[PDB]
Amino acid sequence: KVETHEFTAEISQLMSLIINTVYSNKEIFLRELISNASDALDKIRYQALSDPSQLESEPELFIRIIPQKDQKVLEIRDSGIGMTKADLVNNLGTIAKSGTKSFMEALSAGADVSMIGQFGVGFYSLFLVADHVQVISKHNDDEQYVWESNAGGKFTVTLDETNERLGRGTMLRLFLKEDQLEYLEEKRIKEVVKKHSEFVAYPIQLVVTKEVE
Ligand SMILES: CCNC(=O)c1cc2c(-c3cc(OCCN4CCCC4)c(Cl)cc3Cl)nc(N)nc2s1
Repeated sequence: KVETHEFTAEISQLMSLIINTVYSNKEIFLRELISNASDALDKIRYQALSDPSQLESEPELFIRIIPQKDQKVLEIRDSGIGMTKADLVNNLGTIAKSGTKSFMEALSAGADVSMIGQFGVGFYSLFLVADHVQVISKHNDDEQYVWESNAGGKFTVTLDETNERLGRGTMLRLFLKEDQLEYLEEKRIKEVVKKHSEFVAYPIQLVVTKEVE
């Protein structure tokens, strides 16, 4: 059951700008997504202070990076508060019009792409390294859904009947560009995490697949 929706024009504009920029420090995308994951974890932790039962859907609080070399996909999963179906339509491709507009003005004046997070739209930095993204999300008291975009003007939201269950949280599935496959490598991922994400309150877990020999 696939619903199609249109991006707020300014958000479409930003995605095209980012997916085409030739910027040289693309590794900062990972800091931005980890930062979004930390913030989502802050929110479920806030609710859990009043109501500890909110954690029961996924009791471990974590950020997990899962390279899928077979698929040329990098996944970033958290057990944060997550997003309902309405959130996915709204937060993504509607809200943040204001931040996208200001960021684009700053870019024209010379701003570093790396200050995207200061306008609240660092999520879209993923298009530095990916040409296609799926956002899978599960909020307490709603079903699991998949939001999907290819940096054009349309996105879809679907009940998720094909991915592992998240329990609670969000998983971004980045379909990496052919020149950015370095971010599937354990050594590269560790470098970037250690450089740019030292002060994160939650464990950052790296899933690595090794042959037994
Ligand atoms: C509905 C309550 N939960 C949320 O809004 C969440 C938003 C996210 C996000 C997120 C945040 C995002 O925005 C960051 C916050 N800014 C948005 C507007 C100003 C602040 C964007 Cl544009 C996209 C996404 Cl997928 N990422 C992740 N990993 N988890 C959550 S949970």
